[PDB]
Amino acid sequence: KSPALDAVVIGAGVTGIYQAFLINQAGMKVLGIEAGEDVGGTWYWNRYPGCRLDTESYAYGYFALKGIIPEWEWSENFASQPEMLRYVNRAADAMDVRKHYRFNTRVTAARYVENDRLWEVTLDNEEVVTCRFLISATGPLSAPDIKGIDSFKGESFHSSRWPTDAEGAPKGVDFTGKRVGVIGTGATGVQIIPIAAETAKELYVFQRTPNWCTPLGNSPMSKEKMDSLRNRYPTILEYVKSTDTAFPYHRDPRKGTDVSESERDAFFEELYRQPGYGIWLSGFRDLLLNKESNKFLADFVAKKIRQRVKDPVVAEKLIPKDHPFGAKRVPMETNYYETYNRDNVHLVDIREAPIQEVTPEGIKTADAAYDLDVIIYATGFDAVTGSLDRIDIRGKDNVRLIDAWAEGPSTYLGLQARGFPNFFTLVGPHNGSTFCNVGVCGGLQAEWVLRMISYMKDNGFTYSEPTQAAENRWTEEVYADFSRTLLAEANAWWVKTTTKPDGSVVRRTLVHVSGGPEYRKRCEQVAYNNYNGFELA
Ligand SMILES: Cc1cc2nc3c(=O)[nH]c(=O)nc-3n(C[C@H](O)[C@H](O)[C@H](O)COP(=O)(O)OP(=O)(O)OC[C@H]3O[C@@H](n4cnc5c(N)ncnc54)[C@H](O)[C@@H]3O)c2cc1C
Repeated sequence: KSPALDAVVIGAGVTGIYQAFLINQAGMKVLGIEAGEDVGGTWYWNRYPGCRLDTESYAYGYFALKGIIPEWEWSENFASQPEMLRYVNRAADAMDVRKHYRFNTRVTAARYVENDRLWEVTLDNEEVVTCRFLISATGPLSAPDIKGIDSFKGESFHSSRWPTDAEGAPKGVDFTGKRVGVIGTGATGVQIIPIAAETAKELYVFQRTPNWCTPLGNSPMSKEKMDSLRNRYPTILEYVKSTDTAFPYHRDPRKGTDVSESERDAFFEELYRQPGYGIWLSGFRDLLLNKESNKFLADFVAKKIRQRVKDPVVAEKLIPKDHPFGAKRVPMETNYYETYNRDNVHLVDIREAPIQEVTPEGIKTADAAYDLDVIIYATGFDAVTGSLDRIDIRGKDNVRLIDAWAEGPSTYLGLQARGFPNFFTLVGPHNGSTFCNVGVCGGLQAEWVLRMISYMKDNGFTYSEPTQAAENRWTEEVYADFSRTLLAEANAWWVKTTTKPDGSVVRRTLVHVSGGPEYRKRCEQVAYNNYNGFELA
C-alpha cells in the first residue's frame, strides 16, 4: 500500500505553514493540520494584553526578508500580537497555503506502519490519513495546579486563552473598580501587569520567584526607518544567518573578567538603555560560561531595579538571588518595575506564603485572604519539555515516543529519532528553539528538511531513520556543549541522567544550546555526504 500524501505537517504557526508551502512548491502533496480556526500559532492563540515580540520585528520577519511578502510594513520596532497575526495572515495569503490545511482539527495519534513505510495519522480520533513523512511543527512551547480555581465567583482570565471580541481584540481589559489578582511573573505576567495596573482599583501580584527582566525600549517605526530596513534586507538576512542565535546581535569579543569595573559599568549602562536584547546578546563572551562575568551583569541589572523601584523591600523581592542572568529566555518589559511604585499595586510573596486555594471570594494564601473580583492566570510555558506529549506517537514495534525519550530526547541532528522513521521534529528545545530567533531558525530548518525529502524523492528512497551510532554521537555532543555552560548548574532538571542496568552513565539535555551556524554547518556536511548517519532505503 502507498500513502495518499508525501507529507503531513502538524501546526499552522510560522514554522508549519512555511514547511507546507515549501513541500507544495516542490511538486509534492502535503496536508497541514491545525487545531485552531486559522493560521498564526503563537500569534493566533495568545491574545492577552501586552502580548508582543522580544525580537526586532524586521529580524523575526523571515517571510519579508526572504521576499515572500517583501512589501510588508512594520508599525513598531517590537510588533504587538495583533500586528504579528496580520503579518502571518498576509504571509499565508502570499504562499496560498490555507488550501493545504485542515483547520479546527487535532492530530490525536500517529502510528508508523512498518510493512508500508508510512504514517497513519489520526484526526480527532476518527479520520485516518496516510503520508510518507510526518513533520511536527507543534510549537517550541507547551502548557495551573491550584485547588479551587473552579470555585471563584468573579471573572477568571487565562493568558493562554484570553477571551476576544468578534474583531479578535481581547475582552474585559478595563479593570476600573475591580480588585484584580495576577498569578505569575514570567514573560506573560510582566507584559500583563503594567497594563492591568492602569485601570485596576487594586492589583495583587502573586509571585513565587522573580525572573530577570530588561527594558524592551519599544517605539514606533517611521516610514523612513522601514524603507531603509527593507533596502538592507539582503544584508540583514546574511547577518542573522550568521549569528549564534539568529537575533541581530553577536557577543563582545572580550571576557568580562578582563574589563575594569568602570569600563564594565559604562558598557552595561549603554546596552541597558539600547532597545532590545543587546544587554544580553551583545554582552561579554564569557557571560554564560563564567560565574564572575555573569555576576557582574546580574549585579548591574539588580542595581537598575533598585533605581527604578522606590521601596527597597519591594525592590529586593523583584531581584533573583538564586539564578544567573540569562539562564532563562529573559523577559523584556515596558515600565514593569515602575508598576510597583503605584499605590494600588501589591506584591504577594507566595514562596513564603504559598497559595492554599482559590475560593469563591478570591485567593487564600498561607498567611492571608485576598478578596478579588478578577483573577488572571499568567501561566508560564515549558520551553524545555516540548509539545508532542499530547499526541499518541507510535514507531517501530509499537514503541511510544514518550517512552523512547523517557531518559531524555535522543535524536540525530535534532530532527529524527531512532525508532521513528520518516518523522521530523521541527522547532523544539531539543533542536535550539529556546534561545533562537525562531522566525529565522525555524525557516532555515524547514528548508533543510525540504532538501532531504526532495533528495529522497529524486532517488526513490521511501525510508529514513538514524543509526544508533549517529544518534548516540549527536546526543552526547549536544550534552557536552550544554554541560560547559552555566545552564547546567542552574537548570539541573534540564538534564536527564540514567545509570544503565550494568553501570555506565547516560546524560542527555532537554535543551540544545549550540550555535545556529555551527549546527547548520554540521547538517550540511551530513546532507552533502548522502545523509551519512541516516539509513536510507
Ligand atoms: C508571548 C510569546 C512571545 C514570543 N516572542 C518571540 C520572539 O519575540 N522571538 C522568537 O524567536 N520567538 C518568540 N516566541 C516563541 C514562538 O514560539 C515562536 O516565535 C513561533 O511562534 C513558533 O512558531 P511554530 O510554528 O514553530 O509553533 P507555534 O507558533 O506554537 O504553532 C504550533 C501550532 O501547532 C498546533 N498544534 C499543536 N499540536 C497540534 C495537534 N496535535 N493537532 C493539530 N494542531 C496542533 C497549535 O495549535 C499551533 O497553532 C514567543 C512566544 C510567545 C508565547
